[PDB]
Amino acid sequence: KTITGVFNSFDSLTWTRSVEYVYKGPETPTWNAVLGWSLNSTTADPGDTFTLILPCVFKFITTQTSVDLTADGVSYATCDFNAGEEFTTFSSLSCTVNSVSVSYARVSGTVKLPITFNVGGTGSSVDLADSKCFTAGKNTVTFMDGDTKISTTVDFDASPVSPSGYITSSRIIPSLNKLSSLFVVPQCENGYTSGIMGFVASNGATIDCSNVNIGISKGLNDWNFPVSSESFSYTKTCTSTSITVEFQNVPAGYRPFVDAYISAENIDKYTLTYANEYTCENGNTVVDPFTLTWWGYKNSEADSDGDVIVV
Repeated sequence: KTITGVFNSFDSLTWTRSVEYVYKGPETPTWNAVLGWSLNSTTADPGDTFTLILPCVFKFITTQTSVDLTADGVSYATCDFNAGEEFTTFSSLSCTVNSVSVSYARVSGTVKLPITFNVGGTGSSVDLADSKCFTAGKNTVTFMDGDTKISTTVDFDASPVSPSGYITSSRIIPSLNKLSSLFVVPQCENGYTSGIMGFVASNGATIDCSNVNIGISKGLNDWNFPVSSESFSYTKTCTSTSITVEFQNVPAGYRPFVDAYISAENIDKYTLTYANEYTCENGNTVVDPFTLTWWGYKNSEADSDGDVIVV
């Protein structure tokens, strides 16, 4: 049977500052959620299942496929990771109660979950919906186990990047071994007469034209991500090495953007060249191309006990 209410508290949510990562953004690795759980052997049997819901969580930052609910060296349950990614706005754990060698009436413990939150990234239905998940500063993060809501407070820093200029972002989608990559045109106060937005991939990256989004968004969220996407006047061309969108007559209040999936020979190293041309309405054409090299810190099934890599 499926049981609910196993997870019963949200104990802490804290961000781990590393060398690669600078500020406590919601999408920045790594957030650690400590959750409380309790099992009662009169209402839970070995093989029964239960799930934890993580609204607004893109993925788990781990090489493991599962995490156990353990206390004092005993594994009471095994919980498989199911990242939301671009498929659902939430991630989850699907858990199974384990048989144990002790007999308990009631047992309780905690589990630590390494996560990043989803506050936008692409024009997909998933990312647009999660773009409204949080605002800058203090938030309440709520997870659910059936009808049980468990929550805690956290403080999320806004992006340090100004929203006025061009915006770029890329994010690994672990289950696909792809990245999404986003470009938002610099802001024009009075709409745009015209523009060319997009990027050309090199250094072993190619563009996946079957997963692109082109839209105008009514402004950007606290992390510079599209919050809406409407159609508008543009033509596009997508090839294995470039996506190029030429647009016309976009109204004031809106930001054109373009995003695509990227297949990289090395998911941790690739280079994009961005065309970045735009002519604000009443104004003259700006041509400001630039190049970025994107660096990643994803690990291949590391883990962590008995698997090691030959040189």
